[PDB]
Amino acid sequence: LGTMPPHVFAIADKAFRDMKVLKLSQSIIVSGESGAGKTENTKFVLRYLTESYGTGQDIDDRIVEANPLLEAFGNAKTVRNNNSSRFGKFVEIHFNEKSSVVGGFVSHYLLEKSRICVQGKEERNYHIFYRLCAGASEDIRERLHLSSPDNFRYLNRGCTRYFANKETDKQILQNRKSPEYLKAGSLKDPLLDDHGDFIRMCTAMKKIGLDDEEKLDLFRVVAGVLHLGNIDFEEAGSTSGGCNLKNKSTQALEYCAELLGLDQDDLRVSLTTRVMLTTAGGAKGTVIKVPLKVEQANNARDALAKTVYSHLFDHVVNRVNQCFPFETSSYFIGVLDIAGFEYFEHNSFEQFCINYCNEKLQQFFNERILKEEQELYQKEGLGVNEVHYVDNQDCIDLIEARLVGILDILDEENRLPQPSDQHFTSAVHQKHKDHFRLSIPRKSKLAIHRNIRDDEGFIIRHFAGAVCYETTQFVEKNNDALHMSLESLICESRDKFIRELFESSTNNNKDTKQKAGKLSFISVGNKFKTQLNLLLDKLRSTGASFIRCIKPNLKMTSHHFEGAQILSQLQCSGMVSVLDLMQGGF
Amino acid sequence: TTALVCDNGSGLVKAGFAGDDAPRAVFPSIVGRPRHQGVMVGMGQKDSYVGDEAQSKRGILTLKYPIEHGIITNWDDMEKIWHHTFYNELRVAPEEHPTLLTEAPLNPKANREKMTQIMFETFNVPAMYVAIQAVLSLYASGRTTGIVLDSGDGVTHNVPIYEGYALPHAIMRLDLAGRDLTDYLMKILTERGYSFVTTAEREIVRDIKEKLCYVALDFENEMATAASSSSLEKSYELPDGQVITIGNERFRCPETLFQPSFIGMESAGIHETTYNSIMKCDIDIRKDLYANNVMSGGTTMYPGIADRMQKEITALAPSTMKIKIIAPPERKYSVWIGGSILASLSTFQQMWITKQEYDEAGPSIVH
Amino acid sequence: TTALVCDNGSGLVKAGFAGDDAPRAVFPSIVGRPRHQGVMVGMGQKDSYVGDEAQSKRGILTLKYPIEHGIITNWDDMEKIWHHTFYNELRVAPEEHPTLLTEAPLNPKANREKMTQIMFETFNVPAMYVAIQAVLSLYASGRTTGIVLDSGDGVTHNVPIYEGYALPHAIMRLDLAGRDL
Ligand SMILES: Nc1ncnc2c1ncn2[C@@H]1O[C@H](COP(=O)(O)OP(=O)(O)O)[C@@H](O)[C@H]1O
Ligand SMILES: [Mg+2]
Ligand SMILES: [Mg+2]
Repeated sequence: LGTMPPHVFAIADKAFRDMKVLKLSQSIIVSGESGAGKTENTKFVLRYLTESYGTGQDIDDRIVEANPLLEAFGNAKTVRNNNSSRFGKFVEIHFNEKSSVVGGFVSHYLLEKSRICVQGKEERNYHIFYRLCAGASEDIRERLHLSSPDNFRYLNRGCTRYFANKETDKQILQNRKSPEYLKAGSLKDPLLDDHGDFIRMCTAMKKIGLDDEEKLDLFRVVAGVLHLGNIDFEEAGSTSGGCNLKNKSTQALEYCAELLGLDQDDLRVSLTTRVMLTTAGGAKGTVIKVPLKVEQANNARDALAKTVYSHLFDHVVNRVNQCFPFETSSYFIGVLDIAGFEYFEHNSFEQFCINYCNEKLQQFFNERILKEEQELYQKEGLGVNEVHYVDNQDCIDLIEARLVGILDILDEENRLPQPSDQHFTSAVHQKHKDHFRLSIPRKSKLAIHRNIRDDEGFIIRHFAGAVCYETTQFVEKNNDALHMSLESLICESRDKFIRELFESSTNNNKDTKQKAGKLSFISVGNKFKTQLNLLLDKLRSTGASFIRCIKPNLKMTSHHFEGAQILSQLQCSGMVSVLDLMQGGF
Repeated sequence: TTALVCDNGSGLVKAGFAGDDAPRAVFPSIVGRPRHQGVMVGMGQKDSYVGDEAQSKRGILTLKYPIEHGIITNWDDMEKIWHHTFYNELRVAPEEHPTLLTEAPLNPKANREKMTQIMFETFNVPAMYVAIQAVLSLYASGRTTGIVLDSGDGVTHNVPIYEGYALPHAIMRLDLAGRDLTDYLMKILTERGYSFVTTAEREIVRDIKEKLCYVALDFENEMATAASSSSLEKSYELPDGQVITIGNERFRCPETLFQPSFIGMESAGIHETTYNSIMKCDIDIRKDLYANNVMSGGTTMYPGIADRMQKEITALAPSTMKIKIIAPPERKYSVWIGGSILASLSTFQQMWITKQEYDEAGPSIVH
Repeated sequence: TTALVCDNGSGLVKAGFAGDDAPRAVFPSIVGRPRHQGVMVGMGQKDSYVGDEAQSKRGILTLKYPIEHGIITNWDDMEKIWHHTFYNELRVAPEEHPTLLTEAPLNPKANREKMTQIMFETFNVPAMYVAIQAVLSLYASGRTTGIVLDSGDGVTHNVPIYEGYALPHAIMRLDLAGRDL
């Protein structure tokens, strides 16, 4: 107090003495818009704690080096800035009762799985697929059955351009360039280079534990997700079956069964059928097969592709967690890195999950930054009287509320026969009582909301502003239903590496009459609500400290301060109301 | 909390909680008193053996199916089916589950009134709803339009539903399938020198109704190929050790479903009752009833239907028009997986009759 | 800013902004209530579908044309035409458009006042004018004299105009076409 001029390391010294005073674990929460230095200033904090207080970790360097590695897996390109993270990582650096540093643990929350399937128009997919089709050699790309992006179903939407420097561009062979690359070349950035970042990815792979042959089995999983997506389905049955495959998807199904290691015939009668049995319902029975619809074959292929990327990302972080494992514990310092209110001009389902997480973080900030601090001004000698905060708990119990909330109408649409995005949009305003937090696009005076018809989207007024969400493919995005015949095939793959992507608690023993067949539909919107309220119990149960990083301009240029661009990041992050409760009588 | 879908078949009463997987209990529904003198005198023997114990005890009981053409044999045996099923199979608590029972589209009142009232007073369920078996097969089928065929022993039905309203003036009930297919199979099996006169012995016929029967390519031409006997005659072995080799009758029994002159009723076969129900629907809508022709139940499980049914209807239905028949696997449990989809969906959980509503109205105002 | 030309068709209501090319909305005009029992789980279906969606639901609704014998049926269905068209077809803003409505020369009052008045109070219109459909065909033909035929389902009319005066002693209205055809 009073001997530290404002700096990031004046915050890191303060959230280590509360471990020694009141002896409660402290979570560093870095807020701010995307691409603002919340990951780079975090690496400075991890170097400060292991010098000034903590007696070091195993090795510093791996945590720093492997962070851009996991940003190949999680970063994409958004409208706001080129390098944006599509995952909310949560670092857990553990200590013990004495306060010795015992090791770390890196996880992930809010993984944008939807991005794998649909890439918009000016967005990318994940940044690892553009580093694999750009950086992989010609005695490597023919072996993994790779080609330019226009050949893959999961890369025929969005941007197919590579981020590559002028010298780099000519050093990537012409066969790896798409029609958009022929039309308008590489994407230009001074720090993002896809072929350079493939070298700084694979060098960092051998720094966390991987063998160079073991990186090739990781490349077979990424290429197997690309050659799974290419299966194109069709209709079937003289007296009605449900689904078949297309003729050109026979060569694509063989290269997919060659990369994954699961058989083609056993996958062709699993992407097309719903296997069920009559043995359970009686004393004897049989196991029949009931064909799925054509859209449910494509949505099951997409759920199977999102299931493999889910466990590959969790298997990679377990390899990294194994390169600095913890020991005995009690104190710990967490470091959150997630994007605040990243809304655009076309908003969908994933921007509503970001804004829903922001309404919970702002309700957290009203009871951890304003309530506790002004209780301490009201007890530490001065005795200061209360100033009340401006509540938003009613907006949260519109989004996630049981039976009358928005996800409780979205998840009820997918279980219905013939789901519709227009029927779900009209059911949201039919169930809603028309209160100020939500209204139809026709009730907004803005010109940008004029073009949206009342059954094609809805406007939620959030604490940081009013955001309109289009309902095109909203119901489709919430489906992720993994069929039981596909679970006893991708988990139980013939190839050992693929099989070892799965382990406890995900894998577990089962026996007859357990007593039902769950989780069926699963639900994306309640997958994120289950892991968000589970991370909320870890934020409300632990201490915290708040650092907010504001960009000086949106081009990332030195010595340039813009009074319109800096102001919008102060107005879309909770500033004015929090600096009105704090003023009070002193 | 979770509701219970219980389908009142005549088979094959089906029971399982609301979704997301196969019925928990399926059983042959029969009650049988012991019709012999059991001179061993333990004693300890049940007054009524229910199914399945009454399908082990064939020949020492006199089997009585609970419903006879959709009407109860008496509610003393019906209630006993239910009680036996709920308590010593499922092991469900009556106060814990809202229930769902099923009926037939044109079934005579007051069989749904008296039922709803007795199940509320006897088992004391906190809510109840009764769905017709055809409507539940729409939800299982997953289409928004079409004519639904619920064909079970002993009553079949033909209900047209359009996007997703019901047409009152085109609903057809045929009493042709399925107990008359059992009796006709029993009537043409005497021709091969063996007989099955008792209640228990009718079950042996029921097992041959499942496995051995086939359906013609076209009747007149299957009758032609019938003069060649090798492919026609297949030899089954029966649980009493006897081998029966049946020929013409192998395709003759399912063929009954077209032109029921064999049964002697004046009404036409499923072929023509389908056409006459389609041309009793409104002129504009008929175009999209074609290609949403959906079969269901267990008595539609003979091999040559529905592609016989398809080829015959397509000849009588308008030219150019596409007649696609819908007969997926699972149809014996279609109704039940339908019911599961219904009772799991909000908001229509709140279209069940609740205990407060029942207490006020009693056996009045069902619909 | 820009004015909006909405022709209160007898048929066949037509709508599109002023200048240059063709209308942006053509639809049969019908409002239709559901004429059968709704067995489905459902249950968001409209109690009143307007066109074009009420022509995608033939045989399961009871179609009611909103303008009969050139007179509005009731302003309940007529307003619903307007509201449906403006909001989910044209996508127009309430106070941004000066509007133009159409009429027939011998059509009884108070049908044009009550329309004009209700439309000003309901949609909050900044400026309005109501032209007879025959007068609009003068501009379309590009002549300054002649006898004009606005013939729609179910009222035709016959107005002679002379450079560029109207003749009160020669205006004829026939209930001869087109719903009677
Ligand atoms: N493979 C089969 N071939 C022909 N008939 C069958 C077959 N399996 C079952 N059945 C008949 O179907 C009936 C069961 O039909 P079901 O769908 O249970 O009707 P409900 O549901 O109305 O009771 C049985 O009586 C049996 O005779
Ligand atoms: Mg039935
Ligand atoms: Mg006219």
